Amino acid sequence: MAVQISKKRKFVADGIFKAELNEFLTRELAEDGYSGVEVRVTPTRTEIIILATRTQNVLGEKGRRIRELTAVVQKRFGFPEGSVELYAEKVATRGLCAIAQAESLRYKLLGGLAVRRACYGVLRFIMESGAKGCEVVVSGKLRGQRAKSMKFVDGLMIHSGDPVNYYVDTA
Amino acid sequence: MLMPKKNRIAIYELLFKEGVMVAKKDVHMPKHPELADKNVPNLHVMKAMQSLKSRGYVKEQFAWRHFYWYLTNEGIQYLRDYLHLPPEIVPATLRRSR
Amino acid sequence: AIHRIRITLTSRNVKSLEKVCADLIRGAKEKNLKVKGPVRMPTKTLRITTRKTPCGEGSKTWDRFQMRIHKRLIDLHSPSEIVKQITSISIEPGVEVEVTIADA
Amino acid sequence: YTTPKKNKHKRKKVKLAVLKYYKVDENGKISRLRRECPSDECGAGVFMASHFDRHYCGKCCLTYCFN
Amino acid sequence: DGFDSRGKREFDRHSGSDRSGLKHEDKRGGSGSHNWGTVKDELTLDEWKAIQNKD
Amino acid sequence: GGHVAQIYAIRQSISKALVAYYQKYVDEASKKEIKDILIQYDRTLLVADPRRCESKKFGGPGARARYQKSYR
Amino acid sequence: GHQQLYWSHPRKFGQGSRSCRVCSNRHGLIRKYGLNMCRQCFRQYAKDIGFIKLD
RNA sequence: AAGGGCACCACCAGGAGUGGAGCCUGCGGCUUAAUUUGACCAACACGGGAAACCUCACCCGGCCCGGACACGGACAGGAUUGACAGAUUGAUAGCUCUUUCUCGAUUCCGUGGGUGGUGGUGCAUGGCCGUUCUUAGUUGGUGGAGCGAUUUGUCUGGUUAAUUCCGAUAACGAACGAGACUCUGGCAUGCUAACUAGUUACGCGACCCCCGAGCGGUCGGCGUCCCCCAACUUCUUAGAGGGACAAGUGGCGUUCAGCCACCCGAGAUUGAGCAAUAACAGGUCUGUGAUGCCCUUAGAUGUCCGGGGCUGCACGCGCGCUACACUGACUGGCUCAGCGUGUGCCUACCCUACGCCGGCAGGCGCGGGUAACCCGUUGAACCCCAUUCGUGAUGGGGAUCGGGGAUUGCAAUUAUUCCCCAUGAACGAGGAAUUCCCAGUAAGUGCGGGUCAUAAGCUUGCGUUGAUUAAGUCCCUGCCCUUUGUACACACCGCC
Ligand SMILES: [Mg+2]
Ligand SMILES: [Mg+2]
Repeated sequence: MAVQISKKRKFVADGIFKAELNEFLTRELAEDGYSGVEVRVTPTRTEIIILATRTQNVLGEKGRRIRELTAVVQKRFGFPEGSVELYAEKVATRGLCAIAQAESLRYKLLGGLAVRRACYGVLRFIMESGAKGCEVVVSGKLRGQRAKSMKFVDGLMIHSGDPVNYYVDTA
Repeated sequence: MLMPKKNRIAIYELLFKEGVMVAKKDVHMPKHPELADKNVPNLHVMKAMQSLKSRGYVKEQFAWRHFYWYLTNEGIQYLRDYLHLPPEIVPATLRRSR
Repeated sequence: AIHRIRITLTSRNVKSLEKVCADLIRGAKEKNLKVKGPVRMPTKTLRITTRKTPCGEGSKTWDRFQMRIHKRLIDLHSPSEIVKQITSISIEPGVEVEVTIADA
Repeated sequence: YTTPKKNKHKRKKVKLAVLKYYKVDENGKISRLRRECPSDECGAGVFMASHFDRHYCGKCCLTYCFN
Repeated sequence: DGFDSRGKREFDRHSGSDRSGLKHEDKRGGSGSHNWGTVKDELTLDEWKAIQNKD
Repeated sequence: GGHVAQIYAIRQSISKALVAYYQKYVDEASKKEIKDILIQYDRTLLVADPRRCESKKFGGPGARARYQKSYR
Repeated sequence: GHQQLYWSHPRKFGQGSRSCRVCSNRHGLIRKYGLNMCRQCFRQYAKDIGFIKLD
């Protein structure tokens, strides 16, 4: 059909939509322990599920924020009233999400915590939460013009091959 | 800046019909995708809601190329006295079927 | 009535498409509806060769990005009406379906 | 920089007084010395500006001139 | 005079700024907040319009 | 393929089809007495050539050649 | 500013009619498969879209 | 400074070359109003940078605020907003002037304060990327040596692409990187399937035949999912699996790690992606609503419009294309591919079969395709087969230049591109130097994609034809390790 779109452009369009939605939810829920988003699309309706550490904060006053967000993504993306849904799920083992730990490290540094103390604190928490290894690198300038890159690593780590794709979560 | 009264009330009444309002960051767009029948372009939508944000009535969020303005509690009451609405009318985002 | 339909399966990953094809074939055989095997369209490979560097410096390093689209056609033939006989979608995220009339 | 031309003086409006371009006579007889542009969207409220050789309605009521 | 005709330095390891050098030297040994640590650190509208325009 | 590749495909198609037809319908002992002739003449008459091609890399005109580089 | 010439110049085609959908950049724009995406931006969102380096 | 090791971005043995010629393009210089700018192995067809407008950041002019918000003024007796005509201007910018209307609290003036910027700083930064380096190197636990930092492990040697292993051995047991891994290619007449791939068989045919072939030959002719009205997956597509391991034999070797040869086998080394500890004041603020600080902010370095420029030439350099010819050129005929694209949120722009008109570039009417359904059985090129040319700067080469006709675009001049007919320049295998490369490789050769309204001498891939030389070494060029010296530790761009 001339109205319809080719499959190659359709998958690309869905990929662009998911990337934009994930980026927007990142810029909005960064202070709310945002981890990720997954979408299950059917021709009848689409279900958008946000994985976050604090769903009690993702939800507004009596669910105001979720209605607010599902309405605003509907207006942007042109969805029908019934084809847009919004659920939030608490992420199990929040210390094993590289994005969640990165957000908390940002919050600690914005508070003013020393780099060594904050990085060692998050490094410990990842380890007792259960992991084969972890590593945090903090780069930039602190109190001076010259910049530094501090590295904090423990446990086993891999870098090469296919296994790093499904073994090492990077943020 | 300069908008007609019908343009300002059309934007405000949509911001109260639903608490949110998106707008593609294109100041040269001839008409807003929403409220296009009211004949007010996206540029006047931009400046009206950036004036709301400066006064503190709305919060401004930016994605790739779109704004995601969010009406706040402080902005709710200002819209009430601006549009002469009773303390019973609420946006759909604030209250639905309740 | 005699109704026949063509269900078209499309996915980006092989395992999700294989799972939906498997349990839909099994469901059709359980309802004793004669069904044709899932025939595979050749994979649509979207290749984009950009340059890794965001500037003009480097050793002219080019990055190749692949996107695979896997497509399957499954044919359902029933002597009676068919839409009421099979009313389940049995889908998971990452794969889409579209059902058409066999004549259409 | 170093603009050879001088600063261009933008137009200043005349800040004219009340309209008062129509009066009454003989205990009140409405008499307008300004025309009316009779288009439907122009309306009977607006009055055509009278010039030295032409008439021009305030809205875009075309422009009727006598050649 | 540290540059050639184009504007590239003939000495990259000769720090051209007075406040900083090639290596990063810590401030006060790495103490205080907002700084790297040290060993001590390590240890509805439509219905309203409806009733408005009904009369 | 091209002209030459079609030629080589044709000749080994004739040999492989005949040797398989002989194997299927009559004795393979008399298949071997012509199969040994074919291999002792040219192994490609019965076994395809595995070498096909090499991918082009982003540093030069072809699979292995690199572009001219200048230091001055 | 004036409506006659503020947008008079036609841009129904050319490099200036297309900008990146992520950062409005008009350079290195990948329009393949309807991407319409600035090059360095597509590298940033490559995995999120679905493109994966197989080789 | 010495000793070992490795490498076609080192050589050997060679191949194609570049450097010589014309032209395309990128740098430097010159000129300019501007000829915007970054970059000097790891800059110089690089910023996906093939710029007429935009792009644009540069030059010459001209509109607008899109200067939020707070406060003080003026104000429905008017804060203010637009505008016909003339002049004025490139402009049908009410920009300004004469002229009066119209707009109605939305503004305007002032004081603070925003904001934006392809403006500067990559020597303030993040991220990303390049290089060292894709070389093989790197680090814990326990134990030994030490008062100690530290050291051993991580090594004389053999071997490997590889601290890859074996072996000696105060070390043993590990971790990262290497490998392993994922994708791709080669074989499965083994399985699963397929009217959006087909193949065989059969039925209508159409033609060649009749010397008779007759179960004769060709058919990309029509049909057997036109669903009762054939089967099957070899060929095609793609899933699950298998297959290959130095596995077998012989030899060399501590007879270990491994090396060489051979049979059987599709394959006895298919190419990629990923890729350590760390460093490079390496490149990017001109990719970003990534960003500190500095600058500008109304006569704007913001933004828009008109024009020009980015192309400009006494010259130098780099990446390339075309050639110098007969192993050829021209003409005609025969004739074989595979990646892969294809109608759009903004976005106005698709791939094209068929018929007619023109000599060509093209134009017109009908369709098909959102695609294994249509282009398409991708009738590609080189090559192959015939004719002419005949060693002549010749029918080689097609630069420079004249006239004409078309398409795209609002706009083609400084020629967008294409076509036709004209002129016919250097160039007769290129000095010193220098690049890439080991099997479907080099190279000849075309075809897709990206850039695109118009477009490729570029780049990225694909396919066709397809070799010479080599199975080594440290001679040159670099890098790694060990030893060594050190007054260096901001580490030789050091210190003094
Ligand atoms: Mg490996
Ligand atoms: Mg000529």
